[PDB]
Amino acid sequence: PVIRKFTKKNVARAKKKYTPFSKRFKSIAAIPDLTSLPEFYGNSSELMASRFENKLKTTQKHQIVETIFSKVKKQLNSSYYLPARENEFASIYLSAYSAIESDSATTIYVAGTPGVGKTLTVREVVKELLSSSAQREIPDFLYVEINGLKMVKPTDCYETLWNKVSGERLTWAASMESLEFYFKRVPKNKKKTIVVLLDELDAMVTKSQDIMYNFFNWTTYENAKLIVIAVANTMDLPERQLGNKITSRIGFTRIMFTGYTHEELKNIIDLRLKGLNDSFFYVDTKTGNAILIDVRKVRLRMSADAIEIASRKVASVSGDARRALKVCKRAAEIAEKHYMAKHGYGYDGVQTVHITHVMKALNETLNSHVITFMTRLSFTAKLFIYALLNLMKKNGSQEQELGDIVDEIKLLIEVNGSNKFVMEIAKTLFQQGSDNISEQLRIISWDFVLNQLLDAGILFKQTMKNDRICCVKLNISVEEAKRAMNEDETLRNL
Amino acid sequence: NLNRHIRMNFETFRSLPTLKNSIIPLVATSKNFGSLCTAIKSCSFLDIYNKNQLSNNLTGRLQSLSDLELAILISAARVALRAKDGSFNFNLAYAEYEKMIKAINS
Amino acid sequence: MNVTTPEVAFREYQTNCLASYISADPDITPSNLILQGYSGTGKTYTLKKYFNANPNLHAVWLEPVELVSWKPLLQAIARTVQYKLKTLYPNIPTTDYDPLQVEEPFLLVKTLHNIFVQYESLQEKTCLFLILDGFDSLQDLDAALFNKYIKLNELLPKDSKINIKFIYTMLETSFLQRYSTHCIPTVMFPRYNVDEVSTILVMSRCGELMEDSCLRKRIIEEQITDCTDDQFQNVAANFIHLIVQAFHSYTGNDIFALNDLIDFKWPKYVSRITKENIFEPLALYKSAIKLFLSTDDNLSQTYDLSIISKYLLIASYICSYLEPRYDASIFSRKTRIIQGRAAYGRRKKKEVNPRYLQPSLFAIERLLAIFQAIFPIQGKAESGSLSALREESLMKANIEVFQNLSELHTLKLIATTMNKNIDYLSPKVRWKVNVPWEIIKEISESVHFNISDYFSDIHE
DNA sequence: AAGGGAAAATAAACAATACATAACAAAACATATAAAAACCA
Ligand SMILES: Nc1ncnc2c1ncn2[C@@H]1O[C@H](COP(=O)(O)OP(=O)(O)OP(O)(O)=S)[C@@H](O)[C@H]1O
Ligand SMILES: Nc1ncnc2c1ncn2[C@@H]1O[C@H](COP(=O)(O)OP(=O)(O)OP(O)(O)=S)[C@@H](O)[C@H]1O
Ligand SMILES: [Mg+2]
Ligand SMILES: [Mg+2]
Repeated sequence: PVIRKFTKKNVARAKKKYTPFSKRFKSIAAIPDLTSLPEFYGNSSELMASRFENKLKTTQKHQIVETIFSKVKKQLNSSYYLPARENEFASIYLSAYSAIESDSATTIYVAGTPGVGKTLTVREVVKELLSSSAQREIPDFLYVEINGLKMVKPTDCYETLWNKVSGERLTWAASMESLEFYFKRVPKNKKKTIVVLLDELDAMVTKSQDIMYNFFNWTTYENAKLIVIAVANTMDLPERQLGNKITSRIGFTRIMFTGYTHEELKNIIDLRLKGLNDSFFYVDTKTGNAILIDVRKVRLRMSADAIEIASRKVASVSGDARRALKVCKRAAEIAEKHYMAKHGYGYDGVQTVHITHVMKALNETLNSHVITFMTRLSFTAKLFIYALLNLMKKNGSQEQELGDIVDEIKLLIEVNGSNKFVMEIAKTLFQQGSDNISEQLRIISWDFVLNQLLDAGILFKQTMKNDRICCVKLNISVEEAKRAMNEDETLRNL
Repeated sequence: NLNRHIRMNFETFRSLPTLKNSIIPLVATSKNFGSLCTAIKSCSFLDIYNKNQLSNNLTGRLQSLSDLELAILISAARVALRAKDGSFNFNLAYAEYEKMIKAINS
Repeated sequence: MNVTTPEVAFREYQTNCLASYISADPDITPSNLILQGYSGTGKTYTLKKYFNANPNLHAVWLEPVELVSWKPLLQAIARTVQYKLKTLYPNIPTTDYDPLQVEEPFLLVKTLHNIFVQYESLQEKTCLFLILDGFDSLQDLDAALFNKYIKLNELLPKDSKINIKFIYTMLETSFLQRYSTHCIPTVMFPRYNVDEVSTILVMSRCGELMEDSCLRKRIIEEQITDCTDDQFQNVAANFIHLIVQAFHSYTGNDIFALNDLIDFKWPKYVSRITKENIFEPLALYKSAIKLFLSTDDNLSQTYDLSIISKYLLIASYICSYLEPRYDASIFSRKTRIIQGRAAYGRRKKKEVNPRYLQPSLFAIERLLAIFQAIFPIQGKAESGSLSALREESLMKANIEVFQNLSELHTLKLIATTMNKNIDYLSPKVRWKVNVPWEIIKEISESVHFNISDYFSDIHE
């Protein structure tokens, strides 16, 4: 053939049609009743989604030990009736019950900081009104999860929504014309109400904001039976992206979920422990396996002030329910490994999770490690920081020339030549120990420890090929660098 | 001598994979057990190894220069010290070169 | 081990380490190895001489200097690995994967995973050495590419029968110090001595200086047929010791600059030998003295510019190194009808000599003012009062002055400030000359213009 | 011919602007393949 200027030998193209839905029935009066039609609304798709359960199955299982603390960690998982979002349940459920019962269309906007129960309680709204629809007090509907961070492209939401509505695989430019003809032209007698959840709406609108307009404008149509529950993080995402006249035309509700208080965290943690706290297990003393009601009848209480200080500390910072369920899951496995080490069960009178297990689980996520990292570096790496801290108090310029650091390291071994530690190390730091190596310009492992501190994130270095005039910041603080160097014995005396 | 080379690693690098690359040709380049028992007593290879690793860094390149290459490097280092920005040309560093060779021959 | 160490001349430490890291057993070989040295330091010599003395361990030689981007470097790895293994194991049935199909660093890993699983019927663990010879000489190189080749060993299967091993060759030691914390073994190739360059250059080139026809032809044709090979070898060896001892201070510890100064000066050294010159070496050096004093590594007027293009670089060189403040004191000549004071000139000399410094920017109208200040008299007066009024003896800027100023800009003899699509026709665009002093001095002596007097009064 | 004295020059501190390049965007230039669409047959 022709000689190609470059090759693309890894193109894999999807079998997706190009013609939209507005061109396959030739008339609005020739559109059939779409609810009594086989390939719409997912009436045959329940075979392929259940195919992949058989791939991760294997037949070997040899008596895995399920101890006392393994049952508590299973019950504090986020995947395992919700107490502290009651007015927010009653706002989303009331707005969606009215629009389904009246064959109307609306949009519900819900925002908040991460982890506050909003993806959970929207799914609990639509599960309540699936059960209300299955009892035939509202008509049947179809429910679509759209997650913006579960998409490769932002434009894949058009493909996935129209695939769930119609069972047809089209491209995205053909899917939005298929959906737009579906919502404004197809009559209300032929359609079914659709409750789509646009989850994590921040991620879809970062580049071109053409995607948030379409889902909200489709709900203003008369013939459309579409309820967009749009859950995002910030409250001003509609008004910044769309504008003021567009967000007033749509007329959507606007809910914000405040992060939970410390008393609400206690009624989440202790709600997921009602079946196990203050309860009796059957533990055999030779394997360690516990069984809820050779064997002792042990029992399990968790301390209420341990849940208190796990709630007071988490809710004061962010207030999310994930960080409190995994600070009590982390405390439950700290208590397990000491139970596992005392009796030595391994893997195949009363147990408790103290205040000291929860504090240990909570301190390790709040401590920094840049103190502990820098006290245990080399003498060479600590001499690099100690020379950099002297330069930031001769000038305070907070980005030092790298050749000013080298001359400071040489001056600091110059002046402290009476020191007992510096006399014996300056032979092993300029000639590297023995003779036959000349006295040199950089200290031994200068390229090692400069790259060790850049890789660790402690140190920032600009991009210059002149290795002497290049500039060097810190990235941690001047205080916690000085705190780590006033601990080391040999540097604080010199 | 082997515990002396461990102590230099602890003060400078403090990484056992760096000492691990030093011991590997101390063992592989030993012909018999009489030389392999001797070479870890003396550790005379680790001085030869550490000399190599650092033999063309910036001191080992300066010691591998001829006389004109050293004279131009000095001449550009005197113009870079008088300049406020540490900068120089080929014209500035040959001007300092030729007035240096005049003052030697004078 | 079970390996053979060759005898390379001045690399006896480097070959013992090279035999220490490279072996046939894949358990005792590192998956990365750098051979760092500068140019001409003999590190592809002893890398090649090590693999020739060890034929039963396998190598793939790639040059990353003729591959220019990262994507042809991945494709050549996939091409030459499977082409090596087809010659190496012809009895294995294989299906050829297109090396042009890799377009990612992962698609190399997937292709190498597919190539290596079909040699799984081999009897023992085998290592293939992938020699990236000049990895730093890749033109589009960045900091994040060498740590993409360090980690390929961890993505390829651990219990394969073919374990690819990377041997890198690199130059400049600022590239190497970016990867110091990876602790991967490195063998350094330092620069040679003056005595190591001379011994290497005399064992490399005395063979070719005999089989050269110029020494071959002359000795039979000059009718001095009284010589042996041991004089033939000693006359060429003493030339090499004499071509180093003259030009070592110019070249340094190079090998490739010495190899050029030999063969540029060996046809000129042969043609000055006769009967008294083969036997005595001191007599031949004084009869060939004029080719051991000047290197001559170079190949009417410097430019064929127009006569007004030639005065318009001169005026460009004046505007860009003289200051605008002092121009009225130097160039003004005309009598004053109206009272006024001329410019006084520079009061004291500056000891910077601005011709050493980078040229400064000027405007287009100052150039055309100094152009007609220095341009010679056109339309000379023919002693006629009828002719003297009409003459306009001083030259205005016609269509040719701007055409030659624009041609002087396309030839990169006048520069501007660098913006993409500069407009000539704008107030903001300034101009500067970029020719050295040694060119504008050759230009000024052609038109008999004394440009040195304009710069003698400033410092010289 | 002397001389006054204003133009010109020098210097130094400071402010305002230009410049070189980094980072990127976007249009021209280029290829690939499944679906439409002609189109013989
Ligand atoms: N009120 C609650 N009652 C019980 N469990 C809760 C409650 N709120 C959150 N959880 C648990 O914590 C998890 C947090 O999920 P959500 O908070 O709904 O996610 P989220 O609000 O979308 O946070 P994002 O995705 O970062 S915006 C849920 O899956 C539950 O397991
Ligand atoms: N020790 C040596 N003994 C004999 N010949 C040598 C020796 N070292 C170098 N040479 C020769 O001198 C030349 C040096 O070339 P190379 O070894 O290819 O240089 P290099 O180390 O690869 O540097 P670059 O990066 O390729 S320019 C070749 O012609 C070698 O044959
Ligand atoms: Mg969520
Ligand atoms: Mg080479």
